[PDB]
Amino acid sequence: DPFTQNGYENPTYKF
Amino acid sequence: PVQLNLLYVQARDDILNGSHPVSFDKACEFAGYQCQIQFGPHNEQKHKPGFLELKDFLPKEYIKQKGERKIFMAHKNCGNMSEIEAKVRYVKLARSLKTYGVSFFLVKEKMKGKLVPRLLGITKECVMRVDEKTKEVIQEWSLTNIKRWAASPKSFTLDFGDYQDGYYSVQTTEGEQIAQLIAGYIDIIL
Repeated sequence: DPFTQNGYENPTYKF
Repeated sequence: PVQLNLLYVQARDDILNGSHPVSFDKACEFAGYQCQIQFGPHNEQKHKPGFLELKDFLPKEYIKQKGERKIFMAHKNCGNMSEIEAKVRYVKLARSLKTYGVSFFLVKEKMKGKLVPRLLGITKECVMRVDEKTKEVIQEWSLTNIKRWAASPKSFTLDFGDYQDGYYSVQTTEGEQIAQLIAGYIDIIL
């Protein structure tokens, strides 16, 4: 729900 | 590096299968990176002409183009770049493109003279016409510019109201699919 517009995602997740 | 690998694979697949249309010049930049990622640094003693199975490094429309010379140049140009560096670069290149994150359909338009193919792309923010060969973005309409839309089994149509004169009409069998996508992006705003 809160990730519908300014949903920036992290390319280092579980790197 | 799980998520970076997930990203790179998504972006590489979408490019390699035409989901993400890229100009030929970009196809070889991407391939150049892919060569680095899969074979390491370029080594003339090991990467001989004819060795590259182009079906695995280029979208199909471009295999006919004999671009192995171009690919090995971009592969050379990567120097001693690490595998992970090449992946970050691959993803950044894809995302730097207007076409990134855009669902496309291949449709035929009419012109002032025979029906020409054209890539019609939809996102949440707009609707674009894109050149089927060069992939240059030739017209961009904001979604709030669309008065109404309609889909036949053998056509799709846009009415832009006061923003363009004359309807935009298009030969496609996926017309109900293009419009389904658009309606869903409308629904979220309200």
